[PDB]
Amino acid sequence: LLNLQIPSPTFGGSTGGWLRAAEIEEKYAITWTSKKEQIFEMPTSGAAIMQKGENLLYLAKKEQCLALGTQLRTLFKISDYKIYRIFPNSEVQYLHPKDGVFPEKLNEGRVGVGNIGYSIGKNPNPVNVKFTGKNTF
Amino acid sequence: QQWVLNPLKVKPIAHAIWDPHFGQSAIKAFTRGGVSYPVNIATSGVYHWWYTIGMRTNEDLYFGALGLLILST
Amino acid sequence: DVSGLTPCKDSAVFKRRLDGSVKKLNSRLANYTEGTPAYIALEQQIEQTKARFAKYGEKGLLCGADGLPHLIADGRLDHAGEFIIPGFGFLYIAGWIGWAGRSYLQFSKKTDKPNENEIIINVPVALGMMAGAFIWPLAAWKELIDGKLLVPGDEITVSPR
Amino acid sequence: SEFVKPFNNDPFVGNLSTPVTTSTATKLYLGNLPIYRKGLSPLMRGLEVGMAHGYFLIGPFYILGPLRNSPNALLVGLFSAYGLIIILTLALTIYGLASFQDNSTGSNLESSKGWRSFTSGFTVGALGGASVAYVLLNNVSFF
Amino acid sequence: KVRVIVDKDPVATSFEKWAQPGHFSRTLAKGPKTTTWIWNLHADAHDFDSQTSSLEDISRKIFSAHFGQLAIIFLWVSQAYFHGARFSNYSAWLQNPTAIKPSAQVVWPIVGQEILNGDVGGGFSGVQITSGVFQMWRASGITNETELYWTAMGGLVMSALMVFAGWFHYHKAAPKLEWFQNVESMMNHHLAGLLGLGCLSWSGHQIHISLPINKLLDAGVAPQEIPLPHELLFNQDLMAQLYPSFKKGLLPFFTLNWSEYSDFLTFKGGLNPITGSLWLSDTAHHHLALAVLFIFAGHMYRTNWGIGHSMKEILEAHKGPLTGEGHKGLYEILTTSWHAQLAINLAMMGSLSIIVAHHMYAMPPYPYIGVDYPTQLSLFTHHMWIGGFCICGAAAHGAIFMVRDYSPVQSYNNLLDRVLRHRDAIISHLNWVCIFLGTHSFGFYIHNDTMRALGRPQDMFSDKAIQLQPIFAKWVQSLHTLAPGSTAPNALATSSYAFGGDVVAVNGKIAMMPITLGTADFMVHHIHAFTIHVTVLILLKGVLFARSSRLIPDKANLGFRFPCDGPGRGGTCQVSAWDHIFLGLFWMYNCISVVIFHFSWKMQSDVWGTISSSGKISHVTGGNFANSALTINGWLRDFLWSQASQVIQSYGSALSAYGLIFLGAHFIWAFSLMFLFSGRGYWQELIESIVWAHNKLKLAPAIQPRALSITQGRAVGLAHYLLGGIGTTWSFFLARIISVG
Amino acid sequence: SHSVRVYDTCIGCTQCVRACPCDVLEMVPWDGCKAGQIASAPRAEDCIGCKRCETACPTDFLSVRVYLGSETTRSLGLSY
Amino acid sequence: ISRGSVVRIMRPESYWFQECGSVATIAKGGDRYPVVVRFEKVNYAGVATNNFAMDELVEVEAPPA
Ligand code: CLA
Ligand code: CLA
Ligand code: CLA
Ligand SMILES: CC1=C(/C=C/C(C)=C/C=C/C(C)=C/C=C/C=C(C)/C=C/C=C(C)/C=C/C2=C(C)CCCC2(C)C)C(C)(C)CCC1
Ligand SMILES: CC1=C(/C=C/C(C)=C/C=C/C(C)=C\C=C\C=C(C)\C=C\C=C(C)\C=C\C2=C(C)CCCC2(C)C)C(C)(C)CCC1
Ligand SMILES: CC1=C(C/C=C(\C)CCC[C@H](C)CCC[C@H](C)CCCC(C)C)C(=O)c2ccccc2C1=O
Ligand code: SF4
Ligand code: SF4
Repeated sequence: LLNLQIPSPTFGGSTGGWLRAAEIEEKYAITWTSKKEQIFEMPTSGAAIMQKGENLLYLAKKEQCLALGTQLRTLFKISDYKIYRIFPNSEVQYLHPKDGVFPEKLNEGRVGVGNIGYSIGKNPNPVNVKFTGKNTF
Repeated sequence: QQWVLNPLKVKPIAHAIWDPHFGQSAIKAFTRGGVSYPVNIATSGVYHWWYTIGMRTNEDLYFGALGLLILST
Repeated sequence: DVSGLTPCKDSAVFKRRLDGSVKKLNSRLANYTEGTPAYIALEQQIEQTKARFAKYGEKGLLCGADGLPHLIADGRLDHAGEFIIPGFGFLYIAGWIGWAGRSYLQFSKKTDKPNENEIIINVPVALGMMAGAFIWPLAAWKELIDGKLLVPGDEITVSPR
Repeated sequence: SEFVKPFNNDPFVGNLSTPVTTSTATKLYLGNLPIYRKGLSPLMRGLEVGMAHGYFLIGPFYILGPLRNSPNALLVGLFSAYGLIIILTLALTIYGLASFQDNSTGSNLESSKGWRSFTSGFTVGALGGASVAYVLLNNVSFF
Repeated sequence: KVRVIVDKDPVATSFEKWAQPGHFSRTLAKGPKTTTWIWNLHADAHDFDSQTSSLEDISRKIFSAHFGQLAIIFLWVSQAYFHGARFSNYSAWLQNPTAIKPSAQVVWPIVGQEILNGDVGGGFSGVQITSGVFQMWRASGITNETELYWTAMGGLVMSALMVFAGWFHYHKAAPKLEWFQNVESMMNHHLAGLLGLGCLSWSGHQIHISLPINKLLDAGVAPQEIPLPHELLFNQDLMAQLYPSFKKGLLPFFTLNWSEYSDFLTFKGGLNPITGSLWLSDTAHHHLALAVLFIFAGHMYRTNWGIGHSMKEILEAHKGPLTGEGHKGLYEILTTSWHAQLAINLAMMGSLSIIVAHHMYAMPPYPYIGVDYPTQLSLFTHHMWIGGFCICGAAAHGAIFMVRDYSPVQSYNNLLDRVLRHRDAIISHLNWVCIFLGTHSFGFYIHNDTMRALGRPQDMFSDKAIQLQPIFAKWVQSLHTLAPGSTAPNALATSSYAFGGDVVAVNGKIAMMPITLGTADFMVHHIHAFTIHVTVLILLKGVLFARSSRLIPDKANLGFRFPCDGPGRGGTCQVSAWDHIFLGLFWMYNCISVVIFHFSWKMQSDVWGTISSSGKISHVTGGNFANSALTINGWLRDFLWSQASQVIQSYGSALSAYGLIFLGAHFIWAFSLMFLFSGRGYWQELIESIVWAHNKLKLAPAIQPRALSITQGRAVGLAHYLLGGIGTTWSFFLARIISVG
Repeated sequence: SHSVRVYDTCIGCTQCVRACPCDVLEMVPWDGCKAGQIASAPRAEDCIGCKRCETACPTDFLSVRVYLGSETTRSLGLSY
Repeated sequence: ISRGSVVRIMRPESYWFQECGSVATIAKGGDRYPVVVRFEKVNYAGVATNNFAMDELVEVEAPPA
């Protein structure tokens, strides 16, 4: 799944990193490849240097990982980023490019989840679903 | 009972004050209404209401309080 | 006479107020010498105060116990000038303004660029609408009768009920 | 010559290895304080913390209390310290009840039995320290 | 090489883009579709960095905008001088300054507002002024109105020249970015050329025109018999009759016998007993010494010749073990970004305005300004408010720089990067400081109120129950009082009489008096510290978390000012650095309001007043600050309620305008709370109902009406709040001080 | 967690997925739209509720809609 | 209804409900909402066009000739 021995970017440390919850609930990792060693901005405050070749970074939020991925995509054109969720049991769950391509590109292997068959303003009224466990959507 | 005799001069008392933060000056100032202890001057008209409906002594008020307690029970 | 008030002509408190104002200015007058700009200006002030009080007395205003004019607005024509005549004057002017605005909007929409016509006013025709709005009560009645004042009801958006 | 580096060689942990955080003086003082000292049982940790806090808790009440200018100033200060210590150990007990709900290990501050022992030590130590401070302030003429 | 290079005719002079309103912005150039377009026009009017992408064009626009601002300032100086010349009693005041109230505004008689032309003395009716311009002109040596008229005309000519220069330097000959980025030459010219020669010329003016005229006026010569400045300038015989050292000429200057000029170049210190203000000889010596200092300073930085420093190397050489690369990259940052320069300059300008306020009251520089109590209060309060506003502008533009012009490539591991990397520690420690300071400082007041209400004055934090004395402030005051003998031997008197010494008084009124510090001063100073610390907390958090935060990792992408990032994460309301500035403006308002209240009460109770022949000192409020400033009840009763009498009782008098402005400022402050508390969704739905009502009559506009944006609603609420508060205090202070003093 | 829904007024503009900062949304094939794709939310548990999808949606009313509900660590976006 | 025509919207949830709009395109085959009605009155988002179904539109003025 994940090597856990990839060299990480050169960074001098910061106080925006994980604090006692990533090591007990869940951490996140993001791994990418860079053609040149170069300076980028961490989602946490600070400037790091991504190394030549493979790079691995740790974070506390899927939002932080996605923000870094967007930064890499629209500044350095690195689209080989892949994101994992690491549990305290060391289980690793590969998350963001789940089908191997980004969500924007269409793939035939994706099944519709949360798709409604009518327009937005045709939901039942709250009085209809009163005293029932369902909701108006 | 004192207020009943002279309603227009005696100031009605709501309840006594118990406060270990009060100074001697505070105790002296809040001692009022013809009593020997600090008190609060009622501003709810309950004295006037009870006097009008026909309460004349503290015993009647106490028995009304007991009846209301039994009703709450 | 209405509501216990009396005219300001025979109002002792009104006369006392007039004398008090006059005495206050004449006192302030002591600082300045004769013939100076400030002295003549204060003389104008005293004359205007006396003229205002005389005019208020002559106009028939009712003065209360406080010695100030009280306006009666109920419909009586004895005191029409207080509210009824100014009321009709304002109604005419306000309808003039509203009619000029409405007619200019009707023009500006028909234009090729209504959005720019609203922030850059076509003054040559706007002045025309301001002038033509003088006859708004007849124009409004005519448009109402012709069904052009009101937009029908189901041609105007309305939110989901 | 860098003097601020990553905490435990981990740039992505939210901390820095500053002189204040990591220096030998800080490590020595913290690790030798009772709450972090090695080999001390939870009772001993609580006892040391208790006497340390109860010794100084009397002073504010004694000097700046309402009855500072009264013959019973020190007695009132000691009673105030006792009340504050009662509140503190009640806070400790409810904290243990809320945090260490299910536990069977013991001999560890993060367990129910260990925290109960720590609270007991704190209570006894604080009462003793307040009493000792009362005795010292009564016999202040010695010093 | 430092050289002049410009582009000839870079822009055409035409009204086509006057007609096209939103020409500057790409989005607004299309045209209006909603009323938000109108607001966005004004919001983005002067955002040149967003309008374009060329630093050269931005710099040219800024330069010519500065020329326009200078034109406006010159017109303002012209209005002051001209109104003094034409619509003022300056001649009467010059003849009799203590008795005559300065006034330079007259209202026309239209609706009975002529009552505002109150009795100011000298056979003149007008509105009393409190700007100190009369004392300024007396110090400058103006004794007649022709001089005021001619300097007003000169100011008008200068304003026209500034408008012409602004047109010329954008439309005819605009400089280049290479010209703009010559910071070393700019600093050399502003130190040696602007400040140095400005001080030198003012010192010359003083030595030649102000010392003789003021000395004769203090002696007793009426303004009509004063020799004219053109006579005094070259008549060395008269200057020798007045100051004997002038007969020696400039040889004692060229040879280093500078002591010969001791008569008109003094170090007396203190205040002149006649005018109750600083010695003008001391002021002339001061400005001359500063001219020398600035001309010396301005030869530091490198230019076309070899000699000189370079700020790049100076910064790059300053780096330490705990700072990594140190100040590397800051020269590039401050040469490329205008917002960083604006931030630093605004911070210094605001702090300098506050310093000006603190110094002018303590050392009255202009003659008869100390006894003019309205002038002192007005100038102090005005400059304090301007200082607070400038400091918050500094924070805002620092945040703007962080959002827009920041880049890690240039700041890898420099001080900016290192500060961002522990912003959490910085803000948490300042948070603890704020809580501790506020708790203790305000809990002193609350404890005092509780004890007074409980009838326990012996348990108070008072000067006689539990003293909190400012030992360090008292020690510093003692040192400054002993300074003229020991540590400043050539100074005859103290720098200020506030520290100690005699009670300077002119006629009956007291110009200056020692200010004693006690428990109340301790409490109010710690309140000042708490307020400053919380304002710094808000502003510094806004600047540091401008890029991102633990809540929004990509806050920089959204922009500088944006409403929110949705109701996710529990709610991300006011996460923007703009919203941090919006919150910090309330806090500087609170800070400056408390500071001016402290100043007003302390000076009316303990300095201002009258002194009798026997030596009895009677103050305006009677020294009630020391005992009533210990409780919030005392602040509410003995300062607000007590001194609001002169405002509320002003109707039917000259101060009726102040009463009306008092009520109107209260109204505006209350009106602001609508915008501050309400939200856009309600108003948009209400506007939908009103739009239906208009559509029913076929007059709904093509430019569809919309509720104001969220940022705009916050801005409108803040602006109305600040206007109402500042206007309330303005009317209250002016009415109170004009009535009592 | 919040409930993300997509109604058949979608026009496959794929801008909601671009605005998405948590990879909650993805395009899946569809018949109704001419672009042959529709937004779908297979990872609603990662939703935080900033409604950037709703902001970016160009339909007259939102084809993609987010209903806030039960809060969690992920939904609150707490780094601690 | 038809290209170039003016049609009144009847979708209850639309910003332009019970307002006229110019039809710009009708898609054939799929396209559950095939008509593409363009307006001159921008909604809150700022878009001035939207797709609609056949039954959601009411014919009020046929295209020119
Ligand atoms: C925050 C401001 C403040 C301060 C300084 C004080 C101070 C005082 N109040 Mg209080 N008081 C306050 C707010 C404050 N009050 C407020 C808001 C109210 C209204 C409710 C009151 C109401 C009130 C009453 C009704 C009474 C007092 C009284 C007192 C006195 C004794 C209180 C006591 O026993 O404290 C006990 C305090 C402690 C046990 C601990 C204090 C904290 C310690 C010293 C901090 C040490 C930190 C340390 C340096 C950290 C690092 C250490 C490390 C390096 C090793 C004292 C003068 C009483 C009196 O007689 O007054 C003269 C009294 O009757 N106060
Ligand atoms: C040297 C001074 C200076 C300069 C050059 C700038 C320049 C700029 N600021 Mg500003 N700023 C300053 C001081 C300065 N600021 C100060 C002191 C503050 C603190 C309050 C701020 C706070 C601030 C913020 C928070 C923001 C800016 C922004 C901007 C930019 C756009 C401004 C614009 O277009 O406004 C055009 C002019 C207006 C919109 C009119 C404003 C009217 C004000 C609010 C009310 C005036 C009231 C009046 C005096 C009294 C009314 C009386 C009543 C009785 C009628 C621009 C780069 C904005 C930006 O995006 O920057 C990149 C931005 O968001 N500034
Ligand atoms: C009177 C109104 C009021 C009050 C009480 C506060 C209180 C506070 N604001 Mg402010 N604030 C106000 C109006 C007010 N604000 C307004 C109108 C705005 C909108 C512009 C803001 C906007 C605002 C912001 C944006 C921020 C603050 C901050 C703070 C905190 C400052 C730190 C401090 O000194 O805490 C200590 C508490 C006080 C000073 C309150 C009174 C304390 C007394 C003496 C009692 C303390 C002793 C004890 C613990 C409690 C008493 C006994 C009790 C158990 C009965 C504090 C909680 C800052 C913050 O959080 O910094 C950490 C901050 O960032 N405020
Ligand atoms: C580090 C440091 C510091 C600090 C210090 C401190 C913090 C101190 C404290 C101190 C203290 C705070 C002390 C205490 C002590 C105590 C004691 C000495 C106690 C004792 C006790 C006892 C002896 C008891 C007894 C008992 C018991 C146990 C129980 C029962 C009863 C009895 C009584 C028997 C400073 C800042 C200076 C700076 C430098 C460094
Ligand atoms: C006589 C009198 C009186 C009475 C009064 C009354 C009773 C009234 C009523 C009234 C009413 C009950 C009314 C109603 C109305 C309704 C409606 C429905 C309306 C409509 C309107 C419109 C629609 C308009 C339009 C326009 C125009 C025409 C012009 C301008 C523009 C515009 C568009 C706005 C009193 C006692 C006070 C006293 C004084 C006198
Ligand atoms: C009152 C209020 C409104 C309503 C205000 C609106 C719709 C804008 C009002 C601006 C007016 C039109 C400015 C000019 C007022 C003049 C008196 C109108 C006469 C001149 C005309 C020719 C325009 C908001 O929209 C709002 C939005 C967000 C937070 C708070 C609030 C808020 O508090
Ligand atoms: S009210 Fe405004 S700032 Fe607050 S959650 Fe809603 S959109 Fe965000
Ligand atoms: S309408 Fe919304 S959900 Fe549909 S394609 Fe466009 S952005 Fe995506």
